[PDB]
Amino acid sequence: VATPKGSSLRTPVNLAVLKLSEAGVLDKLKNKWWYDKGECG
Amino acid sequence: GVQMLLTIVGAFAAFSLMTIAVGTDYWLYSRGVCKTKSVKNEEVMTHSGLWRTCCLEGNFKGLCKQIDHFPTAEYFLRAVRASSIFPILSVILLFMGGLCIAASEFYKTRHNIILSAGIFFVSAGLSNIIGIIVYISANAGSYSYGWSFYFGALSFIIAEMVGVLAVHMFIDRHKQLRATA
Repeated sequence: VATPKGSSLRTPVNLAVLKLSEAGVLDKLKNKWWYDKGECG
Repeated sequence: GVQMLLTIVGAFAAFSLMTIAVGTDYWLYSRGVCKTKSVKNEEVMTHSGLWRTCCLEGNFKGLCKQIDHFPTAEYFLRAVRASSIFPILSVILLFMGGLCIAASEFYKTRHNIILSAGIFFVSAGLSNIIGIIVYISANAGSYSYGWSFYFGALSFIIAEMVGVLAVHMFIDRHKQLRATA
């Protein structure tokens, strides 16, 4: 994720992404769209 | 006397066994699905026969579908495999063998009605081998065959045994005629 330089959202966004990796919310969405909503099986 | 009794019992057994195989669905314990499209799938164990396929386990336990056999030399195989002509022609030939055996119990003079029974049974067994091969061959292009497939295989053996027995009876009749003349 990208932000304009000097923004106040750089750190809250950066921590949010990490908080969503330990919780497995970034892999659940990847499975949701690449495999769960897939067609080849 | 006793030889004809064995033949009668064996004839019915093979006919019964073969009719129960072509009619049941426990031919191949495969791993597929049972349903179709809807507004993901459920790959669960599915005992699949010749015409239908019910899911042994899974949320749709007992839902049988219609096997889609048509998903140069490959079209012909599918057509034969799809119409199960060979597994169905063995049942037609075994039934005609019983009629011939029964006919030979009311018309003893005609010795050629017993040879016909033997040929029918023997030819029925040969038609059940092409069915087995066609089935397996077409089914190819983890699994575990079930009791329905083994009845078809077992029918052959019973039929072949009745086939030899009927030939023996035919020869025995003609041997009696060659000793009293």
